[PDB]
Amino acid sequence: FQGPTSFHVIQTSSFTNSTWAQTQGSGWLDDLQIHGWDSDSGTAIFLKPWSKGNFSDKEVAELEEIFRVYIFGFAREVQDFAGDFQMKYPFEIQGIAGCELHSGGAIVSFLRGALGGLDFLSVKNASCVPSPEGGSRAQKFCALIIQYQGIMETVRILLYETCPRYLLGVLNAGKADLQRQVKPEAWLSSGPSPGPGRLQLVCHVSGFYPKPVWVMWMRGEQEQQGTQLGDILPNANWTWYLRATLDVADGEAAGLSCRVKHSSLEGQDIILYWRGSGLN
Amino acid sequence: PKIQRTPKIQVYSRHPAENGKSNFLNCYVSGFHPSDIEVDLLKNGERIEKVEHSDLSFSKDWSFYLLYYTEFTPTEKDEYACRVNHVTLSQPKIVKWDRD
Ligand SMILES: *[C@@H]1O[C@H](CO[C@@H]2O[C@@H](C)[C@@H](O)[C@@H](O)[C@@H]2O)[C@@H](O[C@@H]2O[C@H](CO)[C@@H](O[C@@H]3O[C@H](CO[C@H]4O[C@H](CO)[C@@H](O)[C@H](O)[C@@H]4O)[C@@H](O)[C@H](O[C@H]4O[C@H](CO)[C@@H](O)[C@H](O)[C@@H]4O)[C@@H]3O)[C@H](O)[C@H]2NC(C)=O)[C@H](O[C@@H]2O[C@@H](C)[C@@H](O)[C@@H](O)[C@@H]2O)[C@H]1NC(C)=O
Ligand SMILES: CC/C=C\C/C=C\CCCCCCCC/C=C\C/C=C\C/C=C\CCCCCCC(=O)O[C@H](COC(=O)CCCCCCCCCCC)COP(=O)(O)OCC[N+](C)(C)C
Ligand SMILES: *[C@@H]1O[C@H](CO[C@@H]2O[C@@H](C)[C@@H](O)[C@@H](O)[C@@H]2O)[C@@H](O[C@@H]2O[C@H](CO)[C@@H](O[C@@H]3O[C@H](CO)[C@@H](O)[C@H](O)[C@@H]3O)[C@H](O)[C@H]2NC(C)=O)[C@H](O[C@@H]2O[C@@H](C)[C@@H](O)[C@@H](O)[C@@H]2O)[C@H]1NC(C)=O
Ligand SMILES: CCCC/C=C/CCCCCCCCCC(=O)O
Ligand code: NA
Repeated sequence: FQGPTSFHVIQTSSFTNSTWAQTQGSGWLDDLQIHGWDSDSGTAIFLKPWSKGNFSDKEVAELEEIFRVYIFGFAREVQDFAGDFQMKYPFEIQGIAGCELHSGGAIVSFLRGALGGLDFLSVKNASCVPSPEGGSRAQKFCALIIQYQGIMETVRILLYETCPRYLLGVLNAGKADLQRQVKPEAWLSSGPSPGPGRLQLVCHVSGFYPKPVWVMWMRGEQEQQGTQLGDILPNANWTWYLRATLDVADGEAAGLSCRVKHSSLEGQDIILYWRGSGLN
Repeated sequence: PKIQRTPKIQVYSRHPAENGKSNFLNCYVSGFHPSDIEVDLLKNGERIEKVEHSDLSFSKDWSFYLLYYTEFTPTEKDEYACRVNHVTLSQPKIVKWDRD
């Protein structure tokens, strides 16, 4: 099946000083957002009609409560231990936790935390694992968090029992959107390159869903290995934009074409042909 | 938890530009740390009011990213840009949209 294979929640907690911290959070299927976290209310925002998956309203509310309590307690505890942990304000903590469905059906769970934009800890086999970048501060943290009643057991349940059933339930509930096929549009442009008598050709591909795509500069059947792919960039409303570029000598651009393959095209690749002397 | 990252600013239209035809202008701001940031889209140097943006997210290396966008109709002479301020920037950085 196509479309996203993972669900995860993220956290960004920004600590301004000893008395002021704020947290942003959200839930995601790969890079598609399906939950917001509303700090006005301490509740989740369900961005799609199927965003609750197959969970009951009661279970959804219980999880909102867990996250509400966690977000509040996390900042308080971090402020309380910032002295003992030799923390200098301001600092920002990030977290990601979730699970992913692999080829062959296994679901693998993960939890990672960061401080200052660098890895700090992870959870592996339901234990807190300090990351080397986190140094002795990370080791102190893991040694601390296991002393808190119920936290690691709640984390274990969420990661290894709740997340896999939620992932499966929401992949199914959202399949009409998650496995939809949207045909990309493609166009060519050109521009200068610093090489004497060389230019850069650009093949633009935009509006395709799902994310996997194949774009290559071609000479007939010959794939031009000099093709360079840009970043795959988002559009609003779940499609992407990608450019493929080729640096070529002036008198050798004739004969080039751009070929796009995508799951939505049902075998009919897009082929654009580069024409010379400003013939578009 | 010490080195800041300056944002990467990429400005692109949803569809190939055609003067007089409605389009969408995207600004993807990425690679930055910390998360505090201010982003505007500009028309002819003036702040566009009706601009939507994504909730905060970050990439595998913990760098934050945001998508800002607005409906716009490109014309021959109008100029559009993405203006970003961040602690790593001495003054707002302006990246102009370049259809070619
Ligand atoms: C939300 O959806 C989840 C996924 O549902 C499936 O997929 C979706 C897309 C739809 O197509 C659904 O129709 C479909 O059910 C639900 O989770 C799944 O629930 C089922 C039970 O309904 C459960 O199946 C059981 O599995 C155990 C074995 O599990 C162990 O071993 C497997 C490998 O073999 C391993 O993967 C597991 O992790 C465990 O280690 C099995 O013993 C059960 O057999 C018993 O019951 C069946 C009838 O169901 C009967 O024929 C047998 O004879 C025997 O008595 C049964 O097959 C799935 O394992 C589970 N999937 C996951 C990933 O957890 C989810 O259901 C709820 O959670 C479940 C964990 C379970 O408690 C259910 O009772 C719950 O209603 C559903 N709802 C919610 C709220 O999450
Ligand atoms: C981050 C989320 C943000 C936004 C989420 C956005 C959207 C969510 C939408 C929800 C609907 C969709 C449902 C889908 C969810 C399914 C699976 C989730 C996947 C992964 C989650 C795994 C881990 C999450 C990480 C969170 C860990 C919290 C565990 C915990 O238990 O913590 C607090 C107790 O708060 C504390 O004090 C904590 C203080 C200590 C801080 C250190 C903890 C660091 C953890 C790192 C592990 C090593 C819980 O409270 P409870 O007792 O369980 O119930 C409250 C007590 N009651 C009953 C009296 C009120
Ligand atoms: C920790 O920071 C808090 C937040 O400060 C604000 O946010 C950060 C992100 C940054 O932008 C700062 O530049 C901002 O000031 C501090 O709380 C804030 O404190 C200021 C006063 O220093 C206060 O401003 C007042 O606001 C009222 C109306 O609300 C207005 O009438 C006044 O003219 C003045 O502008 C903020 O409201 C306040 N923000 C809050 C509480 O959310 C905090 O200061 C501590 O809290 C306040 C309530 C006072 O008691 C301060 O004396 C006290 O120190 C900072 N704490 C420390 C220890 O540094
Ligand atoms: C969405 C759930 C993701 C899990 C996130 C975990 C955060 C790890 C950062 C650990 C804290 C770093 C500094 C400790 C300060 C202190 O305690 O004194
Ligand atoms: Na974002």
